[PDB]
Amino acid sequence: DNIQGITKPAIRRLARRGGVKRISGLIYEETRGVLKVFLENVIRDAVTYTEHAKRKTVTAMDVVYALKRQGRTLYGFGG
Amino acid sequence: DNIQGITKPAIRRLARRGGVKRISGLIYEETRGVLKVFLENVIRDAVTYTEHAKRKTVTAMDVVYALKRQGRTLYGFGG
Amino acid sequence: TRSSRAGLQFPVGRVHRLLRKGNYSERVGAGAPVYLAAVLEYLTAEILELAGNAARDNKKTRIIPRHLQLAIRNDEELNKLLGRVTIAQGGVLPNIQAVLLPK
Amino acid sequence: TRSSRAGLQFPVGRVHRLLRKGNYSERVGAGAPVYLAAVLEYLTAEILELAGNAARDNKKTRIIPRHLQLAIRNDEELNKLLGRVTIAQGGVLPNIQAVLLPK
Amino acid sequence: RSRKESYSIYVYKVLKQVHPDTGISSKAMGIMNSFVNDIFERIAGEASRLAHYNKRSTITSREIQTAVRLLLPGELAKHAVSEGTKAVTKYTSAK
Amino acid sequence: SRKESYSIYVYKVLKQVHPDTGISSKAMGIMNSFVNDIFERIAGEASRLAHYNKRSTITSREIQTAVRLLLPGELAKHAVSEGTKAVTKYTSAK
Amino acid sequence: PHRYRPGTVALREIRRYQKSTELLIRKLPFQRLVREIAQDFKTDLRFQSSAVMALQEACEAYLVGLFEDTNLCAIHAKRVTIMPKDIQLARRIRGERA
Amino acid sequence: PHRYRPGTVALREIRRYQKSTELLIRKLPFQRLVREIAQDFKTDLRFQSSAVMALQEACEAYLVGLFEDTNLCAIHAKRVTIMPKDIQLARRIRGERA
DNA sequence: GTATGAAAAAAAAAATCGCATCCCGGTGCCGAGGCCGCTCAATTGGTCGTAGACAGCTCTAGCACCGCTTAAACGCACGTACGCGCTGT
Ligand SMILES: [Ca+2]
Ligand SMILES: [Ca+2]
Repeated sequence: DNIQGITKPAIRRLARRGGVKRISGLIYEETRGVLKVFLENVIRDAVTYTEHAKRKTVTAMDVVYALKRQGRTLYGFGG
Repeated sequence: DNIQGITKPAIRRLARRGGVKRISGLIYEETRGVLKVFLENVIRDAVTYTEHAKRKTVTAMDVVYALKRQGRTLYGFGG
Repeated sequence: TRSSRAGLQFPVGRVHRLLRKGNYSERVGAGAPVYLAAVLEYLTAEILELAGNAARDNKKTRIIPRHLQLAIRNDEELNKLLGRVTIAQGGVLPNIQAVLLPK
Repeated sequence: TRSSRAGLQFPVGRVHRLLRKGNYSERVGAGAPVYLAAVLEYLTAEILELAGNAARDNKKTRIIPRHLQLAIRNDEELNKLLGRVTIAQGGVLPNIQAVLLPK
Repeated sequence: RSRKESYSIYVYKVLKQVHPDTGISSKAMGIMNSFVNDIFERIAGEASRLAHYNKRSTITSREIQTAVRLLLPGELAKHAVSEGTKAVTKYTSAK
Repeated sequence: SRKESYSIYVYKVLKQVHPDTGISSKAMGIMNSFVNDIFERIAGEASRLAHYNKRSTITSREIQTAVRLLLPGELAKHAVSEGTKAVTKYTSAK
Repeated sequence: PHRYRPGTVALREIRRYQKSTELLIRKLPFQRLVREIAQDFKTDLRFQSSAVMALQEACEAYLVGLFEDTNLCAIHAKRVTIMPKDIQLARRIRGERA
Repeated sequence: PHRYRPGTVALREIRRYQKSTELLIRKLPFQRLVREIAQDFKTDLRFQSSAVMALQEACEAYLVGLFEDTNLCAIHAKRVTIMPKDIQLARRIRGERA
């Protein structure tokens, strides 16, 4: 149940970077939900790239190729 | 000045299809603005495809290839 | 005909040609075009099925665009697939946010 | 070296190879890789220039990620180009919507 | 004239299979036409990338599969994956 | 095995534009990604331009058209220019 | 003297236009606009009748879309009346402007 | 005792975290989450240390983004406090859910 | 239903305070910058074939004519719901 390892104050941090001044308590859960959905949707594809390469270890590139697929392109990990 | 050829009642129509119940007067201009920006951004590329084909007549395909570029893909004109 | 070996209507031959000529890769596994052609067929079917129903519900023998939209937009999965896709003469699903209705 | 004929640092040879091997088309006009290599070089430059400035303003000899972000996001054009692009250790441009400020 | 290839005859066949006593307007056919070509390009593209990523020059039925898993939503993939695995097996065993 | 980059070229170009300024490995990786991205964007669009007009040959002309579509105004003009320049200068070099 | 109350017709107008698919801009005024905008990029151009309609389709569709998203932004502010600021938000979030 | 008024610290916290780039989720709890979620799709998998960080980067970035867009949805309702309904709107318009 | 003028209330301004960021120097280390051998991929230049460059024929279908019938568009104003701003739990 690692989703709670995303601590209220760490989300607080993320929203502070997002320029948020004030944060309803309901949010923290909502966020965890969205994060799960995100990581799910990404990793699924990321793993699916691994499974195609017949590897049992996920590469940085596997992640990048996926994030690129989900229109969320990431620089600084090659590709 | 054909942008006014986009008549208040025609925009009204579009917003009614959008499920809009009530419409501020300021909107009609705002809309015309956004529409111009849209058609501009599209046609520019659409023409740029024509200019590459050394044609002086814009094809349906020229339009489609562009709308596809601007992530607004269109079916029914031979995609 | 290769299509009749795989038990497909869609043209496994035409597919195989399009793939080589399409600048996708140097070489193309004879199984690929079969697999693909079937997918296409399946999806084509999966739509036409739902559309054929939408046509019946409008008391029409012929499928028009609107039927395709009505079908695609009401099925959650087809929608997500055709997210960035505009359907000519599509119209929109009747949808009127509740707070706009009277009391 | 072809690069030294076109007056470029970027590798016109390596480009030309990547294009053939990249499954973009059967044939590749010997001019293309030159043209491309130059564009890449120009853009590479156009960024590093702005980044190099951002580095100076922070009193730093070495460009770190943040500098690239700070440069790209402040230039209107580079931004629009790198719209759906995330920059590792980028951070965001300090921006606090006015209605959040006190007094 | 030109000789502009479609997919409209196949759609027709498949239409009769699924709804024998229902037809289709030219406008709608054009859409279905676009629809196929779109998904083709989506898959081919992703496959082409799958190949290029693993240093393969050959796009097999295996690549097409992986691509479909990435491109299609869950239930629609399973069905597609199945109807594809089926057609390969059935063709390889037809000589 | 040998992992090809673009990091030496970036360096050269860095010294040309800011001789007395360096770059962190992290940032270099980004610039690396950045090039490869835009490459693929252009190549792709060009490849399509070819395929659209029934051409098997991608010329410097296709690359140009692609760049006009992919880059914003002022950035294109400059790119179009720095590209036209390099072609002219190579064709006249033999 | 018979009169429908503010909104009642609007709500009718919606049902009506949601149900149909026919293009809601007048074809000529649009065609003239397209050509006007084309002249910016090159002079004395010609257009496939289909290429004009193809545009009109995209536009109307797009706008209807934007209004859909706009209407939500309005509602989200406890408002029934869409305002420019609503569009402006939608686009901002859509990632069309900054 | 000396005390800063509700929000004054928040505004400081913002400036602080906007200026920096360091990842704001704790690396291990995240790494553990990633692996937990991976096991759903295949068991006995391994992850490049870089592939973990690469994800965390995307996530944090994405969320920060969503909050940016979220904060605007809130403000747009004359509110300073973000609420679930604000996220829900942002995503709806972004085109993440229906 | 609308301009005079003095006690409630609500905001501005200014002296203690203390608190947290900003700038200085001074300490340590770590990863940027350049040396080597080593390889792979670029140059060189002919061997060959094919794309497209070039001029011409077909016909296409996109531009301009007409004048009538028509609904759509423009406009006004009358009045009701929708906004917007104030207060108070
Ligand atoms: Ca700016
Ligand atoms: Ca003319």
